[PDB]
Amino acid sequence: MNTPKEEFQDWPIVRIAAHLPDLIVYGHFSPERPFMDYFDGVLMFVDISGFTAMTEKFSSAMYMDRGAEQLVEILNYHISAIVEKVLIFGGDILKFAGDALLALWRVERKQLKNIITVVIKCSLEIHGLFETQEWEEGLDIRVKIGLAAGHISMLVFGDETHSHFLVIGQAVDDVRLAQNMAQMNDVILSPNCWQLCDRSMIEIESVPDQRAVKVNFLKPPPNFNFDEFFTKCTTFMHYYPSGEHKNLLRLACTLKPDPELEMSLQKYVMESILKQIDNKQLQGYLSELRPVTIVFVNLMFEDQDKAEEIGPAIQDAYMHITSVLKIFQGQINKVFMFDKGCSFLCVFGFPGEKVPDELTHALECAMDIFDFCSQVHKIQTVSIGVASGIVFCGIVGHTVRHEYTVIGQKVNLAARMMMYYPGIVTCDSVTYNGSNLPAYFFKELPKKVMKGVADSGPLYQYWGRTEK
Ligand SMILES: Cc1n[nH]cc1-c1ccc(F)cc1
Ligand SMILES: [Cl-]
Repeated sequence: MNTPKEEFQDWPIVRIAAHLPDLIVYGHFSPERPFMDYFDGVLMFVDISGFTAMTEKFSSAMYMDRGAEQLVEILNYHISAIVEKVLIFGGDILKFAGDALLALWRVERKQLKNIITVVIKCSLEIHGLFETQEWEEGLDIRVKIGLAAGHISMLVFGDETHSHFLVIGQAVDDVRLAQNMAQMNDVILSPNCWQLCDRSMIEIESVPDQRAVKVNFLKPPPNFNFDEFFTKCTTFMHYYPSGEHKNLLRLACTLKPDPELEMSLQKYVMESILKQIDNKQLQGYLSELRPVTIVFVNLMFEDQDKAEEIGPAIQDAYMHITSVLKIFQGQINKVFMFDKGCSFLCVFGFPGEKVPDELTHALECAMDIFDFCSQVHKIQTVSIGVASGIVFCGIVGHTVRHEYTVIGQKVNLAARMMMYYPGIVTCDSVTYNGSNLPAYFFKELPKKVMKGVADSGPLYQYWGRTEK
């Protein structure tokens, strides 16, 4: 009797699972919104820092109308190799944001020390991928890595149709601080990561005026064998592909159809992505250089450390944000923590979602979100940056682990505006000029020097309809 091999694994549920971490795929949590959960882990924040001198160059006549296609191809080539490294070393990629990603090794406290060693080896191996690498004949392309460790809270919020999750807490804020101390080729350890790590393994140098450390070397003891040590470490990794599935990058590739699980997983994924997953849209339709308006919403909390307070506040803000965005077919593309503030990357004019007067509407939506969230219990400050122009849209990452993302100078500008101009709604010159709304709706702002942005152009506050 024949025994044909190679099981089917290309189900819709498996395609949806590529867009999600194991944290969600295998999460099995309660129906309530918000849901909060508490654990320990190691975080890795990887930034690709060459990928700016190419995005706006991919929008040039050089690329002959295939700018977005060439951009996503070369980015995915490089990001895919980082993803395979994280997955093989047992990490869970939480989220992609442009040419950057956050990964998690979740583990019980007693295993943090050994898991840190695994995450350090992974990090140096990621740097090794880029040792003699270039984008074009002249531009290097290297990464910066921040590592943090300790207590981590997960927040899941949303409504009956949409879900979003966030990691929160001091380790999360730590990994961002560690990452932006990093220079090209660095691995920076947060102060608590350094306090928790196996110091007999790792040669460090001090970071001036910082308690965070830079890794110089991983110098193993005489009888140390990384492969055997890694094997011992997989004992504590719930979902590490093993045995029969030792050849897979993710246990999620083995997901079987399950209507209840699929209903729950699809809530995290945009409808245009689901349409492609269902073979009802061309697989390449979402890769594009596209004019859009970014509405970047930051919420700062009265107690920035009180996870139990911030959960309901984010839930309340989200409930109103989603209802305002729906009206103009605007989308939440990402949510993440930024200076212990909750940030919503909102996008107007996505594929099949472009509607006229996009600019007037992004501004009125921003103000609507601003007025409501300002009155949300425990929200201390609302800040909104609005910028409009050509941005890259596309699915970024590896075949087994990828997310739809936006990349471009206007994305970074809206993010810098909400941080540098807190407590107000700001917009760039494109939005101001193209709103045609009368000038007295705006206030022209002092020019601030903003990290990463070279000549923002004139910036404005959206003052609104009245003097009050
Ligand atoms: C999210 C995201 N997707 N693409 C770019 C970003 C980003 C995130 C934070 C930030 F400060 C500036 C840009
Ligand atoms: Cl997050």
